[PDB]
Amino acid sequence: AMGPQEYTLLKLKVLEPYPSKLSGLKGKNIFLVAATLRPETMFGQTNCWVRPDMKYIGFETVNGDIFICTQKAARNMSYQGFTKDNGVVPVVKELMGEEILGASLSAPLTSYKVIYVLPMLTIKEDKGTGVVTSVPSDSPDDIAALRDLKKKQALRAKYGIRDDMVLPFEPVPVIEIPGFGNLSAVTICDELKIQSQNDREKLAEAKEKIYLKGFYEGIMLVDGFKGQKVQDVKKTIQKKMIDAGDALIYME
Amino acid sequence: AMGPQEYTLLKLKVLEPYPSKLSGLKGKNIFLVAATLRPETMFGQTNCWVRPDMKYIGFETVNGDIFICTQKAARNMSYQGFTKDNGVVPVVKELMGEEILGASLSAPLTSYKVIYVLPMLTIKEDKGTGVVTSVPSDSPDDIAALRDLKKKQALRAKYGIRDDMVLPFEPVPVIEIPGFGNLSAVTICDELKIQSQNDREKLAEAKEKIYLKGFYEGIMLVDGFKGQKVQDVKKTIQKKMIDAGDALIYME
Repeated sequence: AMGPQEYTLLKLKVLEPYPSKLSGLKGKNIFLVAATLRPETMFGQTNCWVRPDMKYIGFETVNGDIFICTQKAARNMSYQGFTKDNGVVPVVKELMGEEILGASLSAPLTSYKVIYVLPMLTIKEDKGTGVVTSVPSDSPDDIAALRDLKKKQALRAKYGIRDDMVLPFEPVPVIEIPGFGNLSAVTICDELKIQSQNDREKLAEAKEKIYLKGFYEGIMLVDGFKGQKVQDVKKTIQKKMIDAGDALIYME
Repeated sequence: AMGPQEYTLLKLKVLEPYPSKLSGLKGKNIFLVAATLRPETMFGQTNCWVRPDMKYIGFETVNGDIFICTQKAARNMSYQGFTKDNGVVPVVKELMGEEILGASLSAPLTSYKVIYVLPMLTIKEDKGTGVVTSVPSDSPDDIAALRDLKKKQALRAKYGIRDDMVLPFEPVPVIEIPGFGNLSAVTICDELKIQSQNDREKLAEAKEKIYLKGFYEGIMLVDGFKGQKVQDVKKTIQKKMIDAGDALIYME
């Protein structure tokens, strides 16, 4: 089987007003950084995910921009040209999930010109950058989570998150997949009747259906390429974000 | 994170003399079928892996060729165009690991014009096709395994396997990676002092080092492209095998 795998690493730009732990980095370009295998779906981003317990790090890259992700992810990045010297992570700030919750972000492609950082209680430091992408139109973990917050008020107030940052945000139709249509993620977790993020094995069965069918049988709804096979299009969307300086190839 | 991932599925052609469970399929084109993320290394194949307990299946594909892999893998394949009708796996033969152990194979690229199927005691039906690739020059699980047969002469005689099929098969240098050279897989499991296949967490730490370094810092030794970055070359080796009808894109 071997490794590593090719992922697309999006650059989500932390927008002024910065949160208070990043005050010392004002003036510098900061990006939260998240990986995905499905960049075609990235037109319908609603938010970010970050885990309150989990330790994050800000570190400076080859070109002075500074990324935020786990220190484990950074290390991996240092060994593939991301940093000025190989295997050298210049850490600029230690962090926590809480400490960047609610930060404003301009994420690429998405029609929402500004999206916010939201909490997710179970992110694993095993795979990934620790910052997770959110397209709930097509990813069943993401509606589960989004709904979950939209349901419970006290559970947002714990972390100090505004109605501004969650309620007005609707899944954006990106891909028409034959069986389930537009909000295909949404419409199966209804069929499967999922309540929480913590219905892990019901979610598993969701992902089973819609991930491959979406890729192989999906059809694109967004301007610039309507009626295009997800399959045929994905690579050319990846290259837009890279050529536009919005994403990088990340190997893991 | 999302899914599915892009793998390269090699087609390993079962060569006459067929094993006895496949006698009824004589005349037809049969391929054992295995996935990988590192097709550049596939020039240095020594064998196959199959698991005696595990149930396999032969099933017929769109073009009448018949693949051998797990019924679980086949299902996944049927939903991405591999079979004449979507989600319909015409099973031609049920099978077992034992029942194809020792079969002769002509696998693509590799300099060994004929390689054989060998046993591996712990393959998981979780990921993959159940039939696993073997390049022990650059994959640390493969020398661990392969070595374990060579030394245990009696315990390879468990599933009736001729010296012919093992002792003459040497890891073929494919990639020069700076720290460890040619047989870079080999030379770290020496450093880490691994004895069996069942040193799983020592192997883990092996894989840690050489997989990414090999990809990002590797350099190609094979004819047609010596002195070429693994990185830059991989995709163009994938397309050879596909264009030459020897491998397919497999999503999982």
